[PDB]
Amino acid sequence: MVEPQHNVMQMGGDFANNPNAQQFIDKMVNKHGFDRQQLQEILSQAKRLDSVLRLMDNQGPNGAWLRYRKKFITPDNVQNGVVFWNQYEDALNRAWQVYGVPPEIIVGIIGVETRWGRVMGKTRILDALATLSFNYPRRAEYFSGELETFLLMARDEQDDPLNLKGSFAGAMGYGQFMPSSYKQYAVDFSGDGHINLWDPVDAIGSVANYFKAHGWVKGDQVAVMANGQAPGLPNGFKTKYSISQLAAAGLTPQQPLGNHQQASLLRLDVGTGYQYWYGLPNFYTITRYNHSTHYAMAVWQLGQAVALARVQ
Ligand code: NA
Repeated sequence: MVEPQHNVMQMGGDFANNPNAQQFIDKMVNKHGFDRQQLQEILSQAKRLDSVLRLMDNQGPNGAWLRYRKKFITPDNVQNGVVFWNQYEDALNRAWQVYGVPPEIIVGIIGVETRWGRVMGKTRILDALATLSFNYPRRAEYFSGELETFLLMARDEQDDPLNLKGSFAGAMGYGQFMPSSYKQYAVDFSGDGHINLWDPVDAIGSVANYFKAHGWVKGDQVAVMANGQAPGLPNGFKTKYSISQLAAAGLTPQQPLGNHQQASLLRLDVGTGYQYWYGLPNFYTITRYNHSTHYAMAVWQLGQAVALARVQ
């Protein structure tokens, strides 16, 4: 009947003679009460993916922003965005009321991440995380933490860990949440008692909670386009200047900045030249989802484009 298999101490597969995998199993057993043989059975099926390793290693004016923008802001995407917003309008409104994060932002994030559930990833999360945890020294500690959390997530949401698919880095569902984001920020927004990253309502609430947790200020401006050029100052989402310094550099805001006394200097390559912007706190909050000026601007503008297409 019950097969303890205490003597089955050597698992097979791609991670068979991997010390990192052995240490990881020990940690799960010691810290979380996992069973060594059960975990060995799961990991013996995990695959070491060369592609996952290659991709993690891989990471004017010439119209740079224009090229990035058109990857996301197209008639098909805007139209699908309108369909998603209308379909989940109650959840979006509820997220706005509870977290202070507007529908255009949530719709923009989910659109850029997975085209509203159409492209959620084809790689088994277990394979990606095991590969990065056991055969990638550079970020092994980070990924081992993600694998630990993933296995705990599967246990708690009662998922077979081998059945879940996602990105080459282990990101999941509509919002491409990493396991650590599920742990710290995902919420049961549907009200069914579970937190399902593949449930659009749970994903909407989870993205909203992630935003509020990272400082989203309800009703505050994201960024304000500037008139003028500031070629002498370094730019990017990580920069920080007083409004006074930006003025001395030749900039004026197109919309009043209210009480904001500092801003990042964003510069978008529009082909014919450069378009400068005053980046406000909420813009930086968007970059907390993906550290990129282009990403945050695409998320924001896609959401704006969808909001406008809904009005028509
Ligand atoms: Na739920």
